[PDB]
Amino acid sequence: HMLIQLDQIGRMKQGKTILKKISWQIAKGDKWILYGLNGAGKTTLLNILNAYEPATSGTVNLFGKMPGYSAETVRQHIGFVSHSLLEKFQEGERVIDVVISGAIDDEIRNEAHQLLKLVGMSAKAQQYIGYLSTGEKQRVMIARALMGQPQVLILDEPAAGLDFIARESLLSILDSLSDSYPTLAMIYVTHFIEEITANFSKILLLKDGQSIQQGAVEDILTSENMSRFFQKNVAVQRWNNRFSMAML
Amino acid sequence: SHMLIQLDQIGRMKQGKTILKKISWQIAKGDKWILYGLNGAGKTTLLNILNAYEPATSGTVNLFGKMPGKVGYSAETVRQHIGFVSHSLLEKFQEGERVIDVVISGAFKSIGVYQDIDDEIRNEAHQLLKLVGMSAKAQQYIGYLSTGEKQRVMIARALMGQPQVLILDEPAAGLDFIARESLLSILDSLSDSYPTLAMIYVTHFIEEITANFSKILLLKDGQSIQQGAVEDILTSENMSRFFQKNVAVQRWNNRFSMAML
Repeated sequence: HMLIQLDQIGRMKQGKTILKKISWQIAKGDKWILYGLNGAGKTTLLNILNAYEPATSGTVNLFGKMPGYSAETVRQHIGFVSHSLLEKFQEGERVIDVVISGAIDDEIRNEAHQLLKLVGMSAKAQQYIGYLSTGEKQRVMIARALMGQPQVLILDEPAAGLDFIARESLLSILDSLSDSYPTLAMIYVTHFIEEITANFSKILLLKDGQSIQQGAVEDILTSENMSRFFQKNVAVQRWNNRFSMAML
Repeated sequence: SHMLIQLDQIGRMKQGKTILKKISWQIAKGDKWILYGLNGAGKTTLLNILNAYEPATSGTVNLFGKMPGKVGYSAETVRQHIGFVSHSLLEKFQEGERVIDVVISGAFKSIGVYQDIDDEIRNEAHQLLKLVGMSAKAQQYIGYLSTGEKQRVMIARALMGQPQVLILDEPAAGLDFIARESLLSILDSLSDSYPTLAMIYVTHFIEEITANFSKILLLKDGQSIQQGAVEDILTSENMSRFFQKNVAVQRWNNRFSMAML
């Protein structure tokens, strides 16, 4: 059931502490929010999970593999959606081909077509990715990420730049994917609790490279807890199965 | 005049296509406006008309008592009345420029380049830095600043020469919760400090609308769908009709929340 286990891991660079005493367990079916301000160390933590950067201390177990092993193998278990990857594609590539590249035969092409249906992008399968909105491109990237049959889908601020309609479209797709793939784990990295859907039930609060709280979203996301987290008076409400947060 | 900008049924067409259609909009001293719409709604094109970067193709435009192309009309003169904060503006500044010097350059729009920067002008820049919470970093290279801090410096710069309108083009883009709230708190402070200053806050998130912003224009596909009091317009029923999708809106702790249903 366990996919990723970090036990009291640390990350240092040039004498500076980047991450400190992080313990994190990600199991099949888990839907996690990774939350923190800009500068909190979220990206460094993702670099550890994706095996781009090593922990300097603690123990890292990625899908049964520990350093001391190959990063390439670890990454075959992970579907990673980030802004850097959206830019590796060129205007003139067809959507279907961009998805295919996430894996060529009739079954691989069929797998790409089914995933496009799941992300609501079937009508634009033959289109040049150049013609798509940012929202549409992010959904294509999600289908591409799922092609390599991963055990964890990691979304690094996937709703950045999206308006309300585009954001909710993407969020609804994640709810759909979770229905089709119950055992798929997801990590959704964000600065805005307004993006947290009922599907995402677990949260890790990251501040200055440290895990402050982790557990159930419903227990952790409170005015009291977020006020402590920020050291500023904030109000949190759950209303219509979504969260809002007001600075007071 | 208390009347700053008057657009009467303006249109904008480009290469045979309708970009903006039938926009009427009156901005008066002290007005604090939200300009709200999805990506692609035409918000930037509308800002271009207000800033005299692009002309209207129909209707009438009155920008600070000047109409194209009557006596005294000049795009440059229109812009002297406007403080404009936008992403394109920020990164024309280089990392090695001092914060104080960057704010000082806001004056040159209204005074030209010959006039000596005196104690009165430096006084003005330093006072504006205080207002935006950036005094401590006056002597710092703008390159060492956070995105949120950079935005605050741009606001200070925009307010040099006492514009009549402050226009903020999606100023919270890329900011985390604390940086966003710091920016919004500054705008609230500026509104109390300068109650006659009109402001236009362009956004696609209702969560960014503070209590001091009391008026809103809803833009969809180049058209003004509704405009009026935020309390009246930001409701579940109105926003559901705007999107053609079932949404719920609430005002809670002097801020708005909106949930997809």
